[PDB]
Amino acid sequence: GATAVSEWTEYKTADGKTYYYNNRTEESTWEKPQELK
Repeated sequence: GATAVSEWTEYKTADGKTYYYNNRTEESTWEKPQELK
């Protein structure tokens, strides 16, 4: 139940959903982060 962007940032793409980007690893995944679950 993590609130507020911690390490990850999500943007909603014209595909109609949000993708999660981790600012340390520079990784973009559609899977919900552990530190943002």
